[PDB]
Amino acid sequence: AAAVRENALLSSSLWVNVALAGIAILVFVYMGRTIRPGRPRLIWGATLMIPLVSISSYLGLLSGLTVGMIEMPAGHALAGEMVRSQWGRYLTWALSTPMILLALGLLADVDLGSLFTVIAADIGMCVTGLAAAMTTSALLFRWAFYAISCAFFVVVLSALVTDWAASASSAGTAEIFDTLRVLTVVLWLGYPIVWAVGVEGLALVQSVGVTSWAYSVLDVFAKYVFAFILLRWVANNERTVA
Amino acid sequence: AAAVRENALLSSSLWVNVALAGIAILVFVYMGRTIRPGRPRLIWGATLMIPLVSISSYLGLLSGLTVGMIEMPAGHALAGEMVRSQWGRYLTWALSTPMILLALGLLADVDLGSLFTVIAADIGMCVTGLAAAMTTSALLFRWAFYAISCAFFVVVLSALVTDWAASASSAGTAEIFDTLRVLTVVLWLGYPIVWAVGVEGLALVQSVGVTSWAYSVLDVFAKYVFAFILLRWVANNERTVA
Amino acid sequence: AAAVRENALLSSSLWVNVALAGIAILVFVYMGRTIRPGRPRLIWGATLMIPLVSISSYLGLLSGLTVGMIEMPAGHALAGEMVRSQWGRYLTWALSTPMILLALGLLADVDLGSLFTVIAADIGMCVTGLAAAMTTSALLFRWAFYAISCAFFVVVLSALVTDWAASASSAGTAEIFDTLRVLTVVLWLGYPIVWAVGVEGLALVQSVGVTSWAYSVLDVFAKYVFAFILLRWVANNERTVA
Ligand SMILES: *C/C=C(C)/C=C/C=C(C)/C=C/C1=C(C)CCCC1(C)C
Ligand SMILES: *C/C=C(C)/C=C/C=C(C)/C=C/C1=C(C)CCCC1(C)C
Ligand SMILES: *C/C=C(C)/C=C/C=C(C)/C=C/C1=C(C)CCCC1(C)C
Ligand SMILES: CCCCCCCCO[C@@H]1O[C@H](CO)[C@@H](O)[C@H](O)[C@H]1O
Ligand SMILES: CCCCCCCCO[C@@H]1O[C@H](CO)[C@@H](O)[C@H](O)[C@H]1O
Ligand SMILES: CCCCCCCCO[C@@H]1O[C@H](CO)[C@@H](O)[C@H](O)[C@H]1O
Ligand SMILES: [Cl-]
Ligand SMILES: [Cl-]
Ligand SMILES: [Cl-]
Repeated sequence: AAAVRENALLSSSLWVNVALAGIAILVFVYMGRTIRPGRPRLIWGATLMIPLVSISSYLGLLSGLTVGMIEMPAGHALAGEMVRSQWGRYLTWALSTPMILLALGLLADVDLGSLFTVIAADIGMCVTGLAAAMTTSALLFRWAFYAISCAFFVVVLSALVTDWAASASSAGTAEIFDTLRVLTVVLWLGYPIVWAVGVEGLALVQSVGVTSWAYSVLDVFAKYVFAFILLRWVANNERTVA
Repeated sequence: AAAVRENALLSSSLWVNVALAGIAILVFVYMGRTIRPGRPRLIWGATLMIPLVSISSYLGLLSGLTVGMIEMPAGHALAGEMVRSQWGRYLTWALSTPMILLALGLLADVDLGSLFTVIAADIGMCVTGLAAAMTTSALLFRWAFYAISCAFFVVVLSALVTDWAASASSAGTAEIFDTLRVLTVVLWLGYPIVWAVGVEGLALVQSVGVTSWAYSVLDVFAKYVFAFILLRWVANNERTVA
Repeated sequence: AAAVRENALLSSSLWVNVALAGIAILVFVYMGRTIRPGRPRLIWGATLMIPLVSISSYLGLLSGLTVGMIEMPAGHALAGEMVRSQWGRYLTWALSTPMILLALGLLADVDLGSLFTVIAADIGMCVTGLAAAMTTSALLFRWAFYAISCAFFVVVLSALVTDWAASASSAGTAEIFDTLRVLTVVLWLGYPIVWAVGVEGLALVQSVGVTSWAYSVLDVFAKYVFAFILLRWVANNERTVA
């Protein structure tokens, strides 16, 4: 009907990324066999962690381990209903987005003070997003947590468009950093946009299947494709980095 | 009566810090507009994270997300009763007290070996404190976990009064470190004192409202005021740090 | 009978490590009184954290805090039954095995890029192992999570047998690193072997008592004895390290 249909959107959006993460793992391992030790191999190891965390996350959601029903508060578009929350996505973003930040930070050769603060701000972003999805008592707190999460996000992007970009400029990865950083701000902006537009925020799109697929498509560009671009440039520019 | 009264203590002690953390965020952002890039801006970014974690924590407790009832074991002063545990406080101390340690560690220019161990010992302190509050099976374990937590605390203070202080002495922040470190050991000693004296330990003070307010007052000095002192000295001593 | 017997295996395997961890703490503190500041004292502090995390973990399992019943999926050897899962072991490995990696990384003087990736891969190993034990919906996911965990394990061992070993060779701890790294790969291989052979995997050994004792014996060599060897060599080689 539309529950046949809704359950077919959900499972396919999970199984596709279990597949592509696994392939990405296999491709990145293959690519590491051609990379010289040093700062190259160190970026490769951090990058390989991105799809390994990702496949664990989708196995988490698929196995039911990291999914639950959350009752939506009054004034929510779906007030009084139990929607299935893919809260495992927030959990695993917490370990996967620092992996990305570690790769970008190694590439740009950022200072470690900056690295810790960004990864800390990034873990803040992820966790308050989880609080936003888990909050049932009042609609106000759901968006309060959303706004606070955006504040951490703003700290993460600010450090990239300034401090880390400056560091890549004096590390000789200035150009490749520009591309990944353009790619990071555009795709990462998609997630709070999917949150607001979709079932958990405004619920202008009410399918849990659809918003799940939106996240899954974002995961394709922000994890696997992003990672693939990084490694390819690295295997082609091993002097500039080491 | 006294439940009117008890619920008025609890909500005010949460809402006050949601307010002051938010103001502190606004004030620290304002203050960052005058700070030169380098080690100054890096201390500022770490410091700004302190009240952003704090407002998320109080929103967590206020929204009911991170509060539960814990049945107290036999021999507890309130044996057989369900007290409301603000366990969200332990959770968030785990992410906020490393922020403080990061700021103090950047300021003193500590070695990274020391930084990791302290933050690890500090996360140990926080987590076993949570275990102490969550344990229901026996009073012995509650204080066992308490004592172990104090052992991590002792590791954290030892590194500050020696290794990090020595590092600040050869970093030229020797004096400002002295003040913050005096301020840190005094206020941080308050938390295990509030734990023992209040409802969760000995329960010589049995109000959950009151012990919550005690923590909230400690949070005012150990997060916002502490942070405000750091930033002010930094905006006045930007050569010494960079 | 055999539940008298089974509950006697479980409690003794927990209480023995609460005892030996506590003794180990006392012995390592004593040993730190003779260690010179610098890279020596920094390895000592990281090492002391190993048994302090360990005693908290066993107090967690003993107090019932971090133990639950998991219903085993169809096709499991114990399909349809509730076995007691010592999931607290996975939780605490997550904070204790980075402590070990920190000590080995300080000793070998590894690069910080390598340190973060290994500790990240190691936390991945631990967490997906927990997912493996917690998964109830299907036997496939339990071993899927197992295989993914082994992939992180493989990343951790690879970095040790190459990158960190190379770093110890140019740090002068080349020899002591060889011994600890031989000791680490052998003992760490025991844990996924106990997982597969014991109640949670294949259940060729079905006692929860017995598999718990297997883990406890592994904890004796991989935490306390390992740590004791490190400190002894350090107190005897303080020039080579500093
Ligand atoms: C690979 C996964 C990535 C890069 C995920 C990024 C996720 C975010 C940038 C999430 C952002 C959110 C906000 C900024 C507001 C609150 C809701 C969130 C958590 C979706
Ligand atoms: C901003 C929040 C801060 C600085 C919190 C500090 C918390 C502590 C120092 C907690 C200490 C505790 C012990 C030492 C014993 C067990 C109970 C605790 C967790 C309250
Ligand atoms: C002190 C505790 C230590 C060193 C524990 C190490 C644990 C492991 C190496 C666990 C390995 C596992 C796998 C590789 C597969 C999945 C099951 C685990 C988590 C037992
Ligand atoms: C991007 C942030 C804009 C939204 C900020 C908070 C909006 C208040 O909340 C929203 O109000 C609407 C009223 O029916 C509902 O449709 C939504 O489900 C609800 O989340
Ligand atoms: C600062 C640590 C001192 C206390 C150590 C453990 C004390 C044992 O426990 C205490 O015993 C009392 C007996 O009624 C009770 O009032 C307390 O509620 C209980 O926690
Ligand atoms: C080391 C990994 C080898 C096992 C891989 C997955 C094995 C499938 O699973 C196993 O099948 C058996 C059939 O009865 C059962 O005895 C086990 O309990 C079950 O876990
Ligand atoms: Cl993820
Ligand atoms: Cl906090
Ligand atoms: Cl452990």
